[PDB]
Amino acid sequence: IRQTRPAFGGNLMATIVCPGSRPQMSTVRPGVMDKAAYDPSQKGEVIKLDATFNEGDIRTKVLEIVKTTTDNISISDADFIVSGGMGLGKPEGFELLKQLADKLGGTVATSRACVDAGWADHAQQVGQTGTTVKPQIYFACGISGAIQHIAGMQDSDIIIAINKNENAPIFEVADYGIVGDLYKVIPAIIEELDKIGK
Amino acid sequence: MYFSEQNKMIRKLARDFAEKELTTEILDEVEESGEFPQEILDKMAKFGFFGIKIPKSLGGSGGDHMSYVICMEEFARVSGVASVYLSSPNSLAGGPLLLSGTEEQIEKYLKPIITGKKKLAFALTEPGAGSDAGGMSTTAVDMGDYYLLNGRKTFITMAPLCDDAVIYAKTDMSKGTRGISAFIVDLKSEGVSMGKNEHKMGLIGCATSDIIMEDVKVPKENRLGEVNKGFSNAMKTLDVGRLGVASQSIGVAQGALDEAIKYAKERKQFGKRIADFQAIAFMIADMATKLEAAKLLVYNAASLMDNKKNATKEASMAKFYASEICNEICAKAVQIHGGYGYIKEYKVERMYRDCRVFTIYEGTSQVQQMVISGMLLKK
Ligand SMILES: Cc1cc2nc3c(=O)[nH]c(=O)nc-3n(C[C@H](O)[C@H](O)[C@H](O)COP(=O)(O)OP(=O)(O)OC[C@H]3O[C@@H](n4cnc5c(N)ncnc54)[C@H](O)[C@@H]3O)c2cc1C
Ligand SMILES: Cc1cc2nc3c(=O)[nH]c(=O)nc-3n(C[C@H](O)[C@H](O)[C@H](O)COP(=O)(O)OP(=O)(O)OC[C@H]3O[C@@H](n4cnc5c(N)ncnc54)[C@H](O)[C@@H]3O)c2cc1C
Repeated sequence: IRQTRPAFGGNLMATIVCPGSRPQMSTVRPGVMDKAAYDPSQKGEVIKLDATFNEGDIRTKVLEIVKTTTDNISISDADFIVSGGMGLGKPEGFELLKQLADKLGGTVATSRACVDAGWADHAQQVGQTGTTVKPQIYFACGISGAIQHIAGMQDSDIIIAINKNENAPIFEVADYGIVGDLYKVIPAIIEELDKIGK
Repeated sequence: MYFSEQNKMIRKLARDFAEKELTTEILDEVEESGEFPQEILDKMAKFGFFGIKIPKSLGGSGGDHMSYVICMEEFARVSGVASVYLSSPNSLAGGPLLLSGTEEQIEKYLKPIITGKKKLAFALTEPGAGSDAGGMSTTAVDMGDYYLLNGRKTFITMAPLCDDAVIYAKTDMSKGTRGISAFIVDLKSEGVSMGKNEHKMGLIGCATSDIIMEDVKVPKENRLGEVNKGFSNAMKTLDVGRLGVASQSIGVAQGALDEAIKYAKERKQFGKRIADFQAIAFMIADMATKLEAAKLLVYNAASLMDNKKNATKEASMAKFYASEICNEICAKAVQIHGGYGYIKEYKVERMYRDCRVFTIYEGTSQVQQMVISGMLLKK
């Protein structure tokens, strides 16, 4: 089996193989493959094993299991970011992006235009005066694109832009670009999101 | 140079005035509360300082360029922010009106600001476009009965206090420097919005923010001169403005020097007075000769403007050299005051902070060198 994986924080791929080892085993990442065909209801050969437990042959014993809802999450710690600028018009736009960020599991960031307008707090701002982010995804929604912003997210692994005017600089580092009003584009993005199963 | 006897009189006026109305008590309150007292602006326009170079033919004052520099210098000596409130209607606001504006536009726009009823901001700089003003991104679209604009301007002096603002937008996006028109926009209109006041290091008393334009419609009757001339309009205003900036450079210089030799006469160390130590006295000399040398630089530029020959290089040298050696002077004056010159009560520290922007705005010293060398090597 030719096992491939990313190592070195994702900077050096390596195909590690086990020649003198039987069996061959590998933890495989969630999301890389996809689903197979379901309900041919082929057969089954349900085989038995023994489950022959002992008189303290399991030293790990569980007291409680907890399921938390982690809602506090720093723009610096996040893995997915939905940032919004003056292309919202109203302070209530962040709800939309909050909807977007929730299907992904990340926070909402802001540009200076909104902070100096009163739509958000400085803790959220990104750029040279703001705070630098290196997420796995960044959403550039209604931001002109001043270097004062582009400076603090240049190394985002992939940048997706949503602007009305095509002559916005942000499309210089946009890996994927979409021209339009975000209030129409944003909800449609969430639609096809759940439709495949996240 | 040699001053015409009326200009010497004007020098006397601006001296006694700036000295009498800009007291220590006031200027401290201006630094603490970044608000210049409207009563003083009115007081200035009432004696015409708001209209120095605009002539009586249009209801101005009938002075020469040298009179604008004189008032700029003698004011700036006493307070920097006063100068900012002074140059705007004389040069930066009353400039483009004076060049590419019809008589009606001048009737409805210029006389208010000469009399101090209205305030006009000269708005050119964008976040992406600084030195390279030609790389603007603000757009201007022709709809027939009005123009439609969408863009953003940073570092706009006095803007939250201004009633109308001259805004440069790109009409023909392909022509670049050849395709820029200039429009007058009433800031109270639709779409127009202001950014936060910027917290600057010095020159505190005059607000400075962004002008944000979101689908703001502007009537055709408020365009500056012919279409796509606007850039040359803004340049040719920028030359006299740069004369302004060098003028205040030379002003705050004279002030900080005057505090320098005053403190150096009065303070005694090791038994001698400060000024009797050779290092100091020579230092005073050095500052003085440079200051004069270059006072002569700038006086000359303005005299050229007054006799109508192109002053585009000479002014650029004046702004460059004047602002740089102004900073050197301001610092050295701190150093003469010694420790005490680091506390805000000693005027020299306010100067030192004010005089720092002088090398950046109105075209950086680098832009100045680009202009000058580019003017000398063409063959
Ligand atoms: C000292 C200083 C420091 C600064 N530091 C920073 C910093 O760290 N970070 C920062 O970001 N800025 C900073 N700025 C400000 C920066 O230069 C810009 O002013 C700021 O980026 C403008 O906001 P914006 O980026 O959202 O673009 P804006 O121009 O404010 O947004 C307008 C854009 O959105 C589009 N749009 C409008 N409506 C819609 C809509 N309905 N749908 C979609 N698109 C739409 C417009 O076409 C345009 O492209 C600083 C400024 C100064 C003076
Ligand atoms: C933030 C701050 C913290 C300080 N903390 C302390 C502290 O903890 N302890 C302390 O003791 N002090 C402290 N000081 C004071 C500082 O150490 C003194 O100011 C310094 O030693 C010089 O004194 P002066 O400023 O009075 O200089 P002055 O002698 O009053 O000023 C004379 C000026 O002329 C020059 N000069 C002086 N003598 C001669 C000479 N013979 N020939 C030629 N030129 C001359 C000097 O360069 C100076 O510019 C502090 C000052 C500041 C601003």
